Amino acid sequence: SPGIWQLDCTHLEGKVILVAVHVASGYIEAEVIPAETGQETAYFLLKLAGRWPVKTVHTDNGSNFTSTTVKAACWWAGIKQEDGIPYNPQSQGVIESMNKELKKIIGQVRDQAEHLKTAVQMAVFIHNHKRGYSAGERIVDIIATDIQ
Amino acid sequence: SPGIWQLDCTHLEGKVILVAVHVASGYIEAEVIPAETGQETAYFLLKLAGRWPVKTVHTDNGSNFTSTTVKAACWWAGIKQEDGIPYNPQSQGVIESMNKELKKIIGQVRDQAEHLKTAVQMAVFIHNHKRGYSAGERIVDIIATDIQ
Ligand SMILES: CC(C)C[C@H](CNC(=O)c1cccnc1)Cc1ccc2c(c1C(=O)O)OCO2
Ligand SMILES: CC(C)C[C@H](CNC(=O)c1cccnc1)Cc1ccc2c(c1C(=O)O)OCO2
Ligand SMILES: [Cl-]
Ligand SMILES: [Cl-]
Repeated sequence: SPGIWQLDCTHLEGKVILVAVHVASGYIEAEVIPAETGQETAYFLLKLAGRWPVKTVHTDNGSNFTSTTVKAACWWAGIKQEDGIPYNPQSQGVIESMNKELKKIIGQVRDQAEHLKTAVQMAVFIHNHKRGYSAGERIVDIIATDIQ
Repeated sequence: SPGIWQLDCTHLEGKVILVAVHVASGYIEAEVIPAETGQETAYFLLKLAGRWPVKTVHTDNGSNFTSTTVKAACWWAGIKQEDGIPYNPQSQGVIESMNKELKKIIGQVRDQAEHLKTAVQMAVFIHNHKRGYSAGERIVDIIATDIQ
């Protein structure tokens, strides 16, 4: 459980927002990309795995599950690539609610940033710091408990 | 101490590698940028602070210390912007040695990646996972101890 992440891809202003959620904590990392390609997803995963101990990734769709570049990145980084099928149906709703929450924050900061990518990073900040512990506090505690 | 980061800017293949080091652990985050501008540094700091609890940043040079965009990002993210003057002279050497180590890793992976930005992220991964604890383990423990 401390090593499990879920990929999530949402759309805003004609651009794509790629999100990784740490399932146990609700902590996120996100980036704006022109389009969701295997290459972009692969690069995003390399970044993520160098920063947190990523053991398993539930991919966001079949295309990224199939992509040879995504598979190469998962091999390189020692990540077990799994499907993101919501065998527990509440998983879909939780992800959907997070996407709505994130878009709401983006709208609230949108004026403070010229570029969407900046607004997204502000939204990541606000999400991870929101309290009662924050997602940022929870991910650290979960992982620290695991090491020890 | 758990909230203190140091910025570091090094050069390779005619491009700029911007690095943030968590001083107490040796954990790093890095990005390739065309050139070190206030705007790029500001954006990098927004990303960093959404992901880890950044309380203080020792800026890498006077230009970034002075930059109004960097100051705006530090204000936004609740970061205390400080100088990076090595009042303890061993600080310069430690940073220099890390830059050499990182360039060495980049050279060792350079063949596995078409693009420098990819090689840099692979180097971040290898640095943070290198064991006796790893930098990734140390940053988590330090921060977890602080919350508790
Ligand atoms: C820290 C925040 C409060 C301001 C900072 C500077 N922007 C403005 O002053 C501004 C505000 C409103 C309208 N137009 C500009 C945001 C920022 C930082 C770095 C970047 C950016 C941006 C961006 O504006 O997207 O783009 C890529 O590198
Ligand atoms: C996971 C590694 C092992 C391979 C992966 C794909 N590259 C190759 O197969 C390859 C290797 C050597 C020469 N030409 C191609 C690397 C990668 C992933 C995502 C990206 C990339 C790159 C990149 O190659 O820089 O560029 C931005 O998005
Ligand atoms: Cl790690
Ligand atoms: Cl945080």
